[PDB]
Amino acid sequence: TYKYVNLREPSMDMKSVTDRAAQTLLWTELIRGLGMTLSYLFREPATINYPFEKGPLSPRFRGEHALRRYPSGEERCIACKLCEAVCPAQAITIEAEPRADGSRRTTRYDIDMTKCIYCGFCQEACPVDAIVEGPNFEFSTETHEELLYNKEKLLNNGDKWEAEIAANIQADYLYR
Amino acid sequence: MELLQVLKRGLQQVSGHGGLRGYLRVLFRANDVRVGTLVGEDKYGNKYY
Amino acid sequence: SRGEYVVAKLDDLINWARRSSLWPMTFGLACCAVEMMHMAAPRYDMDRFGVVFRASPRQSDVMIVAGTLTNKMAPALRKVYDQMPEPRYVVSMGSCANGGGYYHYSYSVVRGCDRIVPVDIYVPGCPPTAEALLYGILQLQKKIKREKRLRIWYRR
Amino acid sequence: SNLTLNFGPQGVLRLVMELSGEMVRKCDPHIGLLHRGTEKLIEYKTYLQALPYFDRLDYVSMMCNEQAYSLAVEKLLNIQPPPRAQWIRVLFGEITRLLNHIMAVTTHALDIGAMTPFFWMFEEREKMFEFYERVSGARMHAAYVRPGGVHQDLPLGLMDDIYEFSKNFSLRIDELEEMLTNNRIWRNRTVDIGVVTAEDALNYGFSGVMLRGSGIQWDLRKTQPYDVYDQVEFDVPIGSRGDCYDRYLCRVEEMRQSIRIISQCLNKMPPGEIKVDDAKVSPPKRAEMKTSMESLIHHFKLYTEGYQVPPGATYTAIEAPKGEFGVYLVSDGSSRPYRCKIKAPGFAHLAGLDKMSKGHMLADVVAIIGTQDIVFGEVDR
Amino acid sequence: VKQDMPPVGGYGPIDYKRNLPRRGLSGYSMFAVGIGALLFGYW
Amino acid sequence: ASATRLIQGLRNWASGRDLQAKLQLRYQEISKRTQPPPKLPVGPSHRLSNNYYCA
Amino acid sequence: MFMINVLTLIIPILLAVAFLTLVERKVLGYMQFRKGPNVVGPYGLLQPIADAIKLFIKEPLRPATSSISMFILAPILALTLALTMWIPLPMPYPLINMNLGVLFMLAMSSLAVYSILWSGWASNSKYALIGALRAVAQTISYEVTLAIILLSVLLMNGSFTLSTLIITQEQVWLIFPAWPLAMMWFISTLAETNRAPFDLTEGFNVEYAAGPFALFFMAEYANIIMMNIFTTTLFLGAFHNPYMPELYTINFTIKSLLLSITFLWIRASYPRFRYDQLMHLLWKNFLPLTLALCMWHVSLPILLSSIPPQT
Ligand SMILES: CCCCCCCCCCCCCCCCCC(=O)OC[C@H](COP(=O)([O-])OCC[N+](C)(C)C)OC(=O)CCCCCCCCCCCCCCCCC
Ligand SMILES: CCCCCCCCCCCCCCCCCC(=O)OC[C@H](COP(=O)(O)OCCN)OC(=O)CCCCCCCCCCCCCCCCC
Ligand SMILES: CCCCCCCCCCCCCCCCCC(=O)OC[C@H](COP(=O)(O)OCCN)OC(=O)CCCCCCCCCCCCCCCCC
Ligand SMILES: CCCCCCCCCCCCCCCCCC(=O)OC[C@H](COP(=O)(O)OCCN)OC(=O)CCCCCCCCCCCCCCCCC
Ligand code: SF4
Ligand code: SF4
Ligand code: SF4
Repeated sequence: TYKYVNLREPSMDMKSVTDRAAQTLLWTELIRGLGMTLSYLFREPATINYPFEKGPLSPRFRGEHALRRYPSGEERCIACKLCEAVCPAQAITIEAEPRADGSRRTTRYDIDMTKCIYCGFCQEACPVDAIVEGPNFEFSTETHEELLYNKEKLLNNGDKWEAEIAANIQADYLYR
Repeated sequence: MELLQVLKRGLQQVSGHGGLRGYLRVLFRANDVRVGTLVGEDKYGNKYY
Repeated sequence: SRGEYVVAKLDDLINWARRSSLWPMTFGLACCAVEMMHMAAPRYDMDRFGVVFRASPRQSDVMIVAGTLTNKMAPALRKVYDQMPEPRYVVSMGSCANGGGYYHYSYSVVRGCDRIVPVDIYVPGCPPTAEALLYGILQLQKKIKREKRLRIWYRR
Repeated sequence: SNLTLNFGPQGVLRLVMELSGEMVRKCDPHIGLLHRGTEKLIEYKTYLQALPYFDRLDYVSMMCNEQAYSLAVEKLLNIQPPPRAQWIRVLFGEITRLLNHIMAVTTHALDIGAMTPFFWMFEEREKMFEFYERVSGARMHAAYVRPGGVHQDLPLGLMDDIYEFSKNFSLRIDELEEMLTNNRIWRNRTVDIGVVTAEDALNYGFSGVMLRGSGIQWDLRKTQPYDVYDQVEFDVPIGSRGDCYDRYLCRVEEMRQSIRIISQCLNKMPPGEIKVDDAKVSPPKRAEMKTSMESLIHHFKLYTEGYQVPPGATYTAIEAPKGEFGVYLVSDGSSRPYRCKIKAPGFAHLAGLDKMSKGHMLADVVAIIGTQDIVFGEVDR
Repeated sequence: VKQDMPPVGGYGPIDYKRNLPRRGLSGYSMFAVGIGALLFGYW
Repeated sequence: ASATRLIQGLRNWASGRDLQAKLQLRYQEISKRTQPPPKLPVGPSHRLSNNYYCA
Repeated sequence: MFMINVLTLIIPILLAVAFLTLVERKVLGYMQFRKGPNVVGPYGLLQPIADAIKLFIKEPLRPATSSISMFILAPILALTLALTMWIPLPMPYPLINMNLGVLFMLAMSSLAVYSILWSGWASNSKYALIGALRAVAQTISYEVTLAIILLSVLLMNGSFTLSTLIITQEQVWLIFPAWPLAMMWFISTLAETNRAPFDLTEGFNVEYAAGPFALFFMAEYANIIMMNIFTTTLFLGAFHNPYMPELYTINFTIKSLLLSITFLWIRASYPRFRYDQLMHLLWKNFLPLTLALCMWHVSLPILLSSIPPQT
């Protein structure tokens, strides 16, 4: 159940001693290393042509946050505050009140994307699939406060990315 | 000899982008000149191969 | 005018040479260093963009802060930033460099590296993917592309 | 007089060297440059909320530290994962072991000067990060291994790709081993370097390869076994001289034996659920959260309060690729930990750095900091 | 149930051992080739 | 997999190994990115009788 | 007219040094399973130009120097010695055809350590001075085996004439009677130029600005290309038809490029020697074999009646 690495004794006949001296004087394993590097010279490299080629992803990928709507335009979020209760970074801040038709909705839904650890506990705690961590990873900003999303930015992320978010949830919800 | 087929594939990559003009266009915009099956095109002009 | 055209072409030339030859000094603070190393790995391959792998700080063009900036190392970050020659740029990478992240309420964490050094590009993630870091580096190159040093110099 | 150098932070490490010319008389590693106060932040967060901190300790061994914390919480909860979750945990723990040993060997070669197998083996490491992203959605910090099992079942066609990876990965180990093992320059940088006796290795709190390079026959997957390591068949590599070269060979052979374990885990994956079927610990399915009243109450209370862990203290140690990774978890009966001490092997290894670099030279210090696979996230917490 | 499972015949056998192929000539033959190249050059 | 047999033979000679049998670049032998939908099993506690939580 | 010949020597030296950086980044790309630069120019051909313009408009590093004189004269000496090693090189005909071109190149390569020593003392850093003294000691160490191997080969040449070294190899490459000398010469020229696996300076001029550091860099690559051309002439010397010199020019060009690619292919393969290990490599491995082969190559043209001609 165990094996000894590096517990070989070299032979001491004239054959193997001359083999080790030929390896010393003729640099044979160094030529072996040159041969391996020369072998990789004549391979196709693994390099994709970004931005024109993209690395392969899965439908479970956890990128930029978005707030989804029902297929009637009504937003799914009903202010239950499970997502800021489970948020390990406390990146989510929610404030709510009943709006003009009596619906339980949020007035504040903020996600500090610089606090966020992108672990997706908010999408798996959400009982109505409102907050999702969608596919977008190319949302780098030139300013720190541009990574402090309010509810309007997250609803625009949902309206921007719903055509892809709904297909990823369709491909993945049976594992959940 | 199979170097000849390599040269023929390079020349028909030159032929496949619409000639030398489209070849240099994709060479300087993409840094890659290989041809592919046109899968689609969106409402902006992005072409997908 | 003629001189406006000359300084516009000279700005285009020097902006081309400064964005197509970016040399990064990467702070390997925390887990974001692993994904920087994947951005240097053969798949994403920073070197084909002119972005060399592990240049020295006294000749680098961009400081990539990749990982948590603690209180014990914030003067070392500012000192290495001060040793960089101009034009120097700073890319913030991942949540702890951006705003403190998962250690935002910690006693021993600087809450964002922009309390220490001026930051040009904020790359978000935990960690951001190597493709996302490369997106941030290309957005830095586009920011260098629209600089107007000689045009404003001719207009001052 | 004698020389005193400060190899500063220009992970990261400050080193205060007392040299006597070329020799090294004293090596003082000043650390704390990535001390973030993790195990104080754990005290104000629930057990599920404290789980993603363990991803970021040994940030090249993510699912291993997830597994150690999950085993600590499941030990205090007196519940056990289902068998399929156990085989998935051992499978991704050995994939994590391949990740960590590629990082270890290729950066240990990069710092010495062999910069090429770095690029050769990070493509394989890129493919294993695609396996992590397919199983959990993030490439490094998955938050996948949870107390009760894992978070989500394997997507269909993942095991065929783990097969296609494992079939070809031994040739990658062979060409790494072609570049470095018989290489005379690599042997001249690692043979006489940092010889650790077995008694001082037991005394200094060393663990893993740092013991097994010195001939101590100790592996926690054999002696104190966890999830299904008593059901897989593998060998434990043992060194002979306690140096950097034997520890290199032990890590290459642990990549070999991890490939063996991954083949056995692909051939022996059982059917069944992946969480514990106690819905007071692991959350119910989303289809039954949205239909059952008990399951909605349990979803609400687990994702807001969390499960209450019974009061007690445990030290749960697993065999992470850097060695014995331990969690001393103290629970006061609430849904948040009272205390979580995180034992990591690199802390005791970097404590023994000063003995290991006595009588050596300055360019041997980088070889000794390489043979102890030191990730400063796990050292400084 | 439809679950991620290995196929019924299992997976194929997976290499996990060292294969350093032991190529090259013998040491006697390598010294013979080198000394013969010396003799050709000297002549 | 696109290399001609001269370059392929030079590559297999320089490495000394049969590299086309074990290529580190992935091709059509991988799983499909679109999968048929699963049906995950229930656990042992999904029962309607003899399933008291106190046991 | 002669000034045109001097400029057509020394300007394509600087152009070939500019594109050796591109060839190095591409070859170490494809040998490390990746690509080299291919975005900046078409196939990356504008990478040296973009690199040079980036280095030449960078802010000066503004050093506090122990000397002004040595801090300015070290790049000037480095570039001057890097350009004057090319003038006796037969390619098939040299710019300055001289009787003692081999000894000339050995002398002007021995003078190149003053750039390292002056640039190390002209920095206020003590670590830069230690690294510069270690680099100087390495270089003067391997100059010994350069001189003795060079002497043993010129025992088969007949004189110190570099153009006679093409006549010497008309029937056979001189790598055949002198392949241990050739392999120790190759590793010794690898250890002259601080090239990997002997590059301890990358594992001495950290106070120079980006411009003068590029000047040291381009003097170093002029030395690399020059020593590969000199090794090509001295061990793998090509056929020379006097009526068509382009045959020998194309032939030694292809061999010199393959030998420079062999430098790039060695730096992508090996870890660095520790300092005392390559001191052990010189003084205890290369030097005894070099002395024994020097005795052999003295006594061998006498015992075979193959003493080469004096003229
Ligand atoms: C010019 C064109 C190219 C020329 C060839 C060069 C290209 C090949 C380069 C390969 C990569 C090299 C990278 C750097 C390697 C540096 C390390 C190294 O090799 O160290 C040298 C190593 C050092 O030894 P070592 O470190 O490997 O071994 C241990 C050494 N001790 C015991 C001291 C600890 O070997 C040598 O020094 C040998 C030098 C060449 C010897 C040539 C001998 C020829 C045969 C003579 C006859 C022998 C038989 C007996 C007598 C018979 C009489 C009839
Ligand atoms: C009075 C009128 C004249 C005034 C003086 C000017 C004289 C001429 C000076 C040179 C040319 C100046 C213009 C420079 C380019 C301006 C346009 C530009 O920047 O185009 C960008 C384009 C690349 O586009 P990019 O955004 O990189 O797209 C990436 C694709 N994925 O870029 C390209 O496609 C390539 C850009 C190449 C730039 C020119 C070549 C470099 C300069 C050569 C001469 C100077 C250096 C000489 C050698 C130095 C030492 C080695
Ligand atoms: C011994 C020989 C040594 C040779 C050394 C050099 C080798 C490489 C030579 C270059 C190879 C080809 C380079 C082509 C570069 C790309 C040119 C180009 O198209 O640039 C586009 C850019 C912007 O154009 P724009 O107006 O935006 O057009 C968009 C259209 N919708 O427009 C521009 O950038 C403006 C045009 C700039 C052209 C610069 C070309 C490169 C100059 C390099 C300097 C050296 C030249 C050779 C000298 C020695 C030989 C004579
Ligand atoms: C710190 C200051 C600045 C440093 C940078 C600049 C200086 C260092 C770099 C340049 C070094 C210059 C070396 C000058 C002499 C080189 C040796 C030499 O001339 O050998 C060639 C040749 C002998 O061969 P032969 O064939 O016999 O002559 C033709 C007869 N058929 O001999 C001849 O053909 C003789 C030709 C006439 C004599 C030439 C003398 C040149 C001027 C004197 C040296 C100038 C430099 C002084 C400083 C040196 C470095 C400190
Ligand atoms: S992904 Fe995690 S850290 Fe980010 S908002 Fe959601 S729960 Fe919070
Ligand atoms: S996003 Fe979901 S979890 Fe958060 S408050 Fe809204 S409904 Fe609740
Ligand atoms: S933002 Fe997160 S993953 Fe990134 S370095 Fe910080 S702790 Fe690690």
